[PDB]
Amino acid sequence: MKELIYIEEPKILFAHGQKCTDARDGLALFGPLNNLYGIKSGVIGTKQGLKIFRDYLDHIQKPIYNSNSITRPMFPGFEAVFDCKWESTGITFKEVTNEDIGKFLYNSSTHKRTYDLVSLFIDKIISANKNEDENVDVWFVIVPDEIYKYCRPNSVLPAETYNYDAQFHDQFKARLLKHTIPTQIFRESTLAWRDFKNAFGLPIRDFSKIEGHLAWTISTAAFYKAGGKPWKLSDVRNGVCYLGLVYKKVEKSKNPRNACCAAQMFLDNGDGTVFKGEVGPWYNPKNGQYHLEPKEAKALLSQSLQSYKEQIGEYPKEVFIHAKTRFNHQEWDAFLEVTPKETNLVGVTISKTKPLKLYKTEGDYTILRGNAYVVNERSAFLWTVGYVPKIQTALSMEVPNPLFIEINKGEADIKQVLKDILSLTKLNYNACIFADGEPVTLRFADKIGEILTASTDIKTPPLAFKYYI
RNA sequence: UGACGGCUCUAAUCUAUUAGU
DNA sequence: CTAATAGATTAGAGCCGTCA
Ligand SMILES: [Mg+2]
Repeated sequence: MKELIYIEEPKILFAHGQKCTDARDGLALFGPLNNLYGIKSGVIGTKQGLKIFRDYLDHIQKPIYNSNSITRPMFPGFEAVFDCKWESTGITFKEVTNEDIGKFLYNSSTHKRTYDLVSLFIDKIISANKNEDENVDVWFVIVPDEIYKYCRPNSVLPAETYNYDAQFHDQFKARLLKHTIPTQIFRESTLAWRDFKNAFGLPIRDFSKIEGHLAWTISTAAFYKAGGKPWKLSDVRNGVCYLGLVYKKVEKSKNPRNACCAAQMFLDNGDGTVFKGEVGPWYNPKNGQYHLEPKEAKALLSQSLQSYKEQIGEYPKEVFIHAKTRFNHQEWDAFLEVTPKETNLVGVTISKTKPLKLYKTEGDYTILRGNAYVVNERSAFLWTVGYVPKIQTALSMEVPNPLFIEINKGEADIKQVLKDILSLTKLNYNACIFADGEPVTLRFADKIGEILTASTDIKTPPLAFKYYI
């Protein structure tokens, strides 16, 4: 017989200085942190896409209701929540004719057709940003569904074009990094989900009972990409810098090699949260070696410490390096010789590989979300997915898998590590959910690494997330 | 790519030992 | 260097479900 400890919910902060565990209820009752005046939208696409986008904007102005209110809270309309204006009147439209899309998607080569389509879509945006006077906050791209199915890694149709990955989204986001334009990509079937059907008279994707969830998610993404702040973490310890490292293989560049990208989070003076990336891949020619050479790791730590010191004035007292791999002595000894003496380096490995499952005896639901099984002083299991009493349901299906936390380097208290990891799961601005399954320091550093490796080398890429997600 | 979760098919790398070079 | 047996790790792709 073993013992399980339970970890309390972290709580997040909204307007008026109010707290709550659910983002939706906090946004509905108190509203966002900062105050935008309005969002001016630029749309690029066909006439069908423009009509669909205008219809969705008109649709999401009124209150929207879900089938089960307890599980998913209602959507009370955009302006009731966000206290700003985003209507179908600040739209500036740049038409893309259907002939171009038809004729470019004919070469039968994925690389050439993807490059041509991306260039066609981005040249108009570049021109409208350079040679025009109108102001656009977030650009909205509305791609037809018939090009989405063909621009994928493994896709077959039923000149510096080979240096890029054959995916529309990654290349599109990468090639606009040097102009710093926020963008949101939509599929025609995502907004006009009724009109696209199958052999039966039903939509392929049925949003009849989860329409409020889609409205919440789209509104939150559009409000974040316009330079807004919808919530923040209530309790973050001072003097603690959280880092996150992810390795992505740079496919098809003269050899099989792989890079590394990071993310960082801390609390700055003024009770603000600085959640921002750490960019510029650090490589190593070895194939399958998910590690860093000393020269490439000293630079990474120096960069992170310099950033924190520049924003704060003093070095961090504690630095936690979360990762999904295991460090070695060769690279960890590269650490600790650029780190000062008044700073604690803790390297924590997070994985979801070990197959443990817990079942309730004489019941029908799953285990709580706070439960943790402490194996040792350097090892534990934490359930980040499970039954949440507030929404009266679980965050997954079947029986969820635990997250295996293992203190790899340094010394730390495993309970505090679990508390910080659980608190790091409430900052998913790409989503409007109760909580996420893994820390976002490992997810946003993965999105940035996925975008950065689908283009040629670009000097000093932006750090802000709004240009990536 | 509006999110998230759960599965499946695949490919490397390392360590140990053996063997033709 | 090449070719097999294992254990213990890693990163990629692709498909399905979300309510009652
Ligand atoms: Mg997004």
